[PDB]
Amino acid sequence: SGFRKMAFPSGKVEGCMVQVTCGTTTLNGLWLDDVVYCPRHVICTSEDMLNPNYEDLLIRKSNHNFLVQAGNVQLRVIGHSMQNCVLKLKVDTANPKTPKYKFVRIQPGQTFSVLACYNGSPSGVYQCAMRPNFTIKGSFLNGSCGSVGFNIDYDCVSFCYMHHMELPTGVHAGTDLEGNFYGPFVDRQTAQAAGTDTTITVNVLAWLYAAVINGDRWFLNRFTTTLNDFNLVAMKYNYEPLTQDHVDILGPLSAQTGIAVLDMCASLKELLQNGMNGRTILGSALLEDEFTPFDVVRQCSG
Amino acid sequence: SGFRKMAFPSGKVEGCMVQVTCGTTTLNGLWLDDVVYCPRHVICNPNYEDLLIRKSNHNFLVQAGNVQLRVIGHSMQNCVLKLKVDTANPKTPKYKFVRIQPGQTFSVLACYNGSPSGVYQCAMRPNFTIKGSFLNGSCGSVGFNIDYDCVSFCYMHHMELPTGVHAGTDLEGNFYGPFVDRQTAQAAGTDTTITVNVLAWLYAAVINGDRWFLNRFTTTLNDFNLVAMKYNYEPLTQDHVDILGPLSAQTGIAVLDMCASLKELLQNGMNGRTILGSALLEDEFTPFDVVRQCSGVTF
Ligand SMILES: C[C@@H]1CCN(S(=O)(=O)N2Cc3ccc(Cl)cc3[C@H](C(=O)Nc3cncc4ccccc34)C2)C1
Ligand SMILES: C[C@@H]1CCN(S(=O)(=O)N2Cc3ccc(Cl)cc3[C@H](C(=O)Nc3cncc4ccccc34)C2)C1
Ligand SMILES: [Cl-]
Repeated sequence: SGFRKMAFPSGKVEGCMVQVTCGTTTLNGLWLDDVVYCPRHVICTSEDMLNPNYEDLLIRKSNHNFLVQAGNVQLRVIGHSMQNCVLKLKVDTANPKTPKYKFVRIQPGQTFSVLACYNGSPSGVYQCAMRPNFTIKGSFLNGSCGSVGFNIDYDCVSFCYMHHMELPTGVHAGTDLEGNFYGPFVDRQTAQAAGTDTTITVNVLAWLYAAVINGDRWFLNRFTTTLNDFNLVAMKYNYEPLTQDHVDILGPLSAQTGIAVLDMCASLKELLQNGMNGRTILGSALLEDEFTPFDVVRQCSG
Repeated sequence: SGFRKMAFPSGKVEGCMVQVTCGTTTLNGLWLDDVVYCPRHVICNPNYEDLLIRKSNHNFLVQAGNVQLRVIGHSMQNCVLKLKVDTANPKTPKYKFVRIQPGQTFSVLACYNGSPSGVYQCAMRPNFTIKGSFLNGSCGSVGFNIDYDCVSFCYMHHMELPTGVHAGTDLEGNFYGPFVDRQTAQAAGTDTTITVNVLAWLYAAVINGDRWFLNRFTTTLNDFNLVAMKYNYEPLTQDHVDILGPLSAQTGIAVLDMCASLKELLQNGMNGRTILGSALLEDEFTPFDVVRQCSGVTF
């Protein structure tokens, strides 16, 4: 029993965190085999950030301009290349602690663990989600750039996020491990702002199924709804549209609890209308959207 | 910016998790140097001295990854079984066994069959239970804090109570709370809110740019405690006020000034507003957790 926002054990990722320094800038790198991956803005000054020409700034650098530190050991840089918004530093030592891994690009609504680091040293681990507006509501300070997001289903670490920047509203933007940004963001200090955020509907529904599994049914009603009527209502509360794919994905939880997806949708419709009236659901007074259908099955069942 | 329920990096603890089997019961063990620590109920009104005397070393099957550790001795300390093994754990970190007080927080590495599955942050409730997330097979999972490079082990999971909350011991086998390790009628006492922790989280909200709850008012410590007793909040002591000093100086809001804001939130609610994305007053961040997360302390 119990339901917690649970992160993956961070050990496999801790053994990859290094510090990368170029001139006055110091940030985090991910050391996998003989390559260190880090945000390409490590080659920029604060001035450069307005309109940086990364190809021009990079061509002026040599291998010895990049200082890479793994614990108390300096790694030697023997090559460098840029792939989108990530700098790849070839080093002379393969990481002996390299876990089994994959680089995966996630979609909005997907969750992952973040190992927040400063000066190549891990300070904490937390669970979060890729928001529909492609930002993440993280907890990051100056120097956290290069911290990574991941999942560890089985013994394979799937790296899905690398931290690059903090937006004006305090939310965060970054790339997959191939350097492609999530969202319409650029690694440039420009007037860019997060789009209006919405609630991840399929995730709230999954969390309502988690409450049922844990013994809570107070929010259920005798009603059902069509998918289209549900979407017309949910859109008015800034909820993401629920697609047929979402309904399919919720099938296992629907079968385990005996509550049809569209009957759970009717309960969500009523919660949006009435609020909770002094009650909580799994210890929360708000509708939680940072647990996917997959996370619910993983935690409530094993 | 941002404020998350953050756990310590679990790596130093992952390298210590093993699977312990005795007969039909399988649970988790903590392998430090040449000893494996685990709940004594793995041998299971039980007379533990009588159940233990009937066991030999080879009755305990200890597995570290894909390797079997041979048990060469066994002894009991309170509600923890200590299994002497032939091999010292080469991944043993620098560590201490510490007993925590209610209100203190820690990270839990939840394991099943000696394999870590997740990490989460939680607090020792004033009623000595923890609101964790555990299933059958989670027994022996541990709670810890990291200070510098030293892992301070403070909790070992033993059981779930009827309300879905959890009970366990420190690493010396002494239970937190009036609980015993057996199938008997047990229940968590009436819980209270950790006041010093809510105040710390209110200081964290001010640091992150949320000030709607601040007011021009102050209060005496005694008047605040009279209001706190009415709302099932733990009494705030002068020690709590001292501990909140750094956060008070960083934000320019006196502790009793922040107490007056808390008094108003308890008496009137949040009125459709949230604080750090929460419609409830959060009490599982200590003053030290707030300073550490708003400063970036690394391990
Ligand atoms: C919120 C401030 C406002 C201006 N900057 S900054 O620190 O000068 N800045 C600009 C900038 C622009 C583009 C890119 Cl790709 C990176 C960056 C850097 C950045 O975003 N780094 C940070 C990443 N995460 C949390 C941060 C928290 C507090 C500071 C900085 C953080 C540096 C951010
Ligand atoms: C809540 C159930 C009700 C009955 N039992 S049990 O599973 O039969 N049971 C008896 C028992 C008695 C004394 C001690 Cl010290 C430990 C235990 C065990 C226990 O508490 N283990 C669990 C620990 N955490 C989460 C668990 C989740 C689901 C099952 C079990 C869990 C097993 C607990
Ligand atoms: Cl995805």
